[PDB]
Amino acid sequence: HMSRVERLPNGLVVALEERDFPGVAFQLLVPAGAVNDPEGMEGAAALLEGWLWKGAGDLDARALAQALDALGVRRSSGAGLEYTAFAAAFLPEVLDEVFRLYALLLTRPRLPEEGLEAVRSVALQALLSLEDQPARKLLSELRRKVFRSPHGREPLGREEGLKGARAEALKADYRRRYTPKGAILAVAGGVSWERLRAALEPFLAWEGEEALYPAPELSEPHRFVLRRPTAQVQIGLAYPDVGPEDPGFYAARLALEVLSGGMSSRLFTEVREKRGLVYAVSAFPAGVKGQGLLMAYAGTTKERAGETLEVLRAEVERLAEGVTEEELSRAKVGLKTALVMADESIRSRAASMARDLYMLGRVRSLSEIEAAIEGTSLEAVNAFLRAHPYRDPWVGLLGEVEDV
Amino acid sequence: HMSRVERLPNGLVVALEERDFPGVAFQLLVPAGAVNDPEGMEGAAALLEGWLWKGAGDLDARALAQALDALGVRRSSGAGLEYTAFAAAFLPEVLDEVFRLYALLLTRPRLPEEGLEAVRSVALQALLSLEDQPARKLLSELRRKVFRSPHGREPLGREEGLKGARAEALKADYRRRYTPKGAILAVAGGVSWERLRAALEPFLAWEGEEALYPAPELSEPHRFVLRRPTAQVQIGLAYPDVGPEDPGFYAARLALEVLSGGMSSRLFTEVREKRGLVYAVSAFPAGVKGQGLLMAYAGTTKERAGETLEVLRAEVERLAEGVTEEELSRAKVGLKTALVMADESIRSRAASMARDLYMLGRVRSLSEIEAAIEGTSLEAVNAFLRAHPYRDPWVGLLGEVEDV
Repeated sequence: HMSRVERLPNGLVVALEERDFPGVAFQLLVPAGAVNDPEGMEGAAALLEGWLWKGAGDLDARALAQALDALGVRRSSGAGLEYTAFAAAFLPEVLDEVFRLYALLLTRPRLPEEGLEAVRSVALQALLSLEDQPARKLLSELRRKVFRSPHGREPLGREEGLKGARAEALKADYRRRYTPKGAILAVAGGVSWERLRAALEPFLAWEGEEALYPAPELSEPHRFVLRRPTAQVQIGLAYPDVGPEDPGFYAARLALEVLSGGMSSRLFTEVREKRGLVYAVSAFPAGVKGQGLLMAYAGTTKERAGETLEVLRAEVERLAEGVTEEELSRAKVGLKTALVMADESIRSRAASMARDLYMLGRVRSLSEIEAAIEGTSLEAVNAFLRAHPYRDPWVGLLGEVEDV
Repeated sequence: HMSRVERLPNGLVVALEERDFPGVAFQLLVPAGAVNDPEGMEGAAALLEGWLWKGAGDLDARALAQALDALGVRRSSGAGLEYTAFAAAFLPEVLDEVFRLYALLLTRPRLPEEGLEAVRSVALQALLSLEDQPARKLLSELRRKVFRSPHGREPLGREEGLKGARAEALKADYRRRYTPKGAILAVAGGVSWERLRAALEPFLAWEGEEALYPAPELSEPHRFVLRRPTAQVQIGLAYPDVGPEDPGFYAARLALEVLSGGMSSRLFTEVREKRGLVYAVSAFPAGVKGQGLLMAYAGTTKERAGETLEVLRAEVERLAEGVTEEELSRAKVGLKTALVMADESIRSRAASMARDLYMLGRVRSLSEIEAAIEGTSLEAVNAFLRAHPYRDPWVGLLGEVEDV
């Protein structure tokens, strides 16, 4: 499997990975997200994404949904921190018409003022549900404390931002941020490059200015508490980490697999198997372009929260002492299996291609990644871990926890 | 793609779907679940599944996790309502050794009394987290109200059952319910039938009695309230429905796709797009072998809960009046696309094969399903919907809601 990438004259980056499969999937990233919402309009990208689906060209909201449903398009979309993602999957016979409708949605949305109040009401319910999801609530507050910059914002918005956003300001925001310069379209499946290029002709009309991204700025590490009457205390840790834009990435990814990648990993072994402190514990990347971040999470009772946090923090920070030959061997075979399984689906491959393009400006081949991981030595991992220890986390707790 | 199915001499049903893919996945269902937990030991199947992973043969808990991690096995397992499922994915070179270790886990678990207290503590945290998940909490209480029989039980157990379960009673329960008679192993991927059969030799030793399943028994429909200080009211509806074991299944599945299967569906259109009442709304099957059930869910504010419940209930019960030619056309293309995409992954195909075997005793081919759906007429769907209207739901609310 090989990938082909091109920048169209308007700046849209399009990538294709052809496969012998009667199906096509894409992932379209538009560079409008919470990170570049207008000041005082936290939630604009969430409102824009919902407002797009209220009609395009001659189709109103219901006719647009029917038109894509009549093509068999299985789809989802949503505004994120750094971009708004649109995912679609369909059979190859409807290729031309699917792409014509998505170009219409992006470049000629109706944006009806009547439909806006339904968009706003839906967005406010989505934001409200975060309050009933203590794990997600804690980690969202955690990233907000970590960043002084807009990279701390919640992708669902803020209540006052969603409530005060006015129609004409939102339209002006749409005309500014829904730009092809910085947008990425990644496609996988049973379509040739020539047939895909002909289908993208309606996208050539899309025009815009380069998308703005503020620089990341960390706060100073500190501990914070959200006092809530939950059944379990939510514990969250955040550490600066390397992300994909680092020559040490494969070493850090192998060390992360040792820390948290399976049943024999450090966190599962110490927090759950031996001590029985939690059902849920994990460590996972949670950063942005320009600032990687390692987040750790555990849920437990308030009686065990102190010991859980101590063990969790000890395991992350002990990683600097290195991993063993056997630990590393297991990490390489596990990641290989995960990579092969995540390559199987065209939907997940389109998503991976798009993130690679966003973060690196190129698509990494599966063969390149597997060989780089297999051929990362123990000494390389140990040396990286000594030079880059995890220290000085932000600490967040949500639950029946004391504070001053 | 063709499937081969055989019952081994001990009663284990094994199915294989060979594919041109350097990967293998399976789904193993063991017929121990909450539905046949011993009286007073609600949670036994949850304890057994966790206790299995505390060692098998000469391997203790940590050595067992390392042994499977050294093979690159990506895996998950959990006790459900009707069975305990074990899922694994790995590359074909480790086939023989993976299956030898899973046969060891099932037939010669160590079940150490020392490890049991960690199993119980973990299971109690899992059950406790349900209290912080209002949507899941509501739907779990809903199914409990629907069934008088054990099909109402919560798969995570009950607090008193988990707390009082004793080691020797649990071992006796393991020897009774972990039986090959009723167990199902479904495999997909790059392994031949001959190589799979040789790998399953360690499973031939497994022996047991036929698994017991009580008959389903419904309660009488009624409304119940769980008063909780949540941000959103959780609304749940439950209706008797046909399940897979019905000649009307394809008609009902097409009607369900019209009701709730996408953006142009009845529920999304009326509850969300037009009225903006919710972010989340859905209808989905939720029944057991011998008793299908249709569940509907919506989350909203207490101010809108009355109108949301009215619209939700009206749309489900209005379905009896039929669907249109266009609605049906869209449903067929959408389901076709979903079926083709759900067939792509060997992991999801192993899971589908196993449920088919559990519910029907045979594996349905993709081609058979697609043709049956494409060739279900409007008149067939209309006639089925008139003969089987959704009426008289159980109604559950969780939130700041009044009750008497």
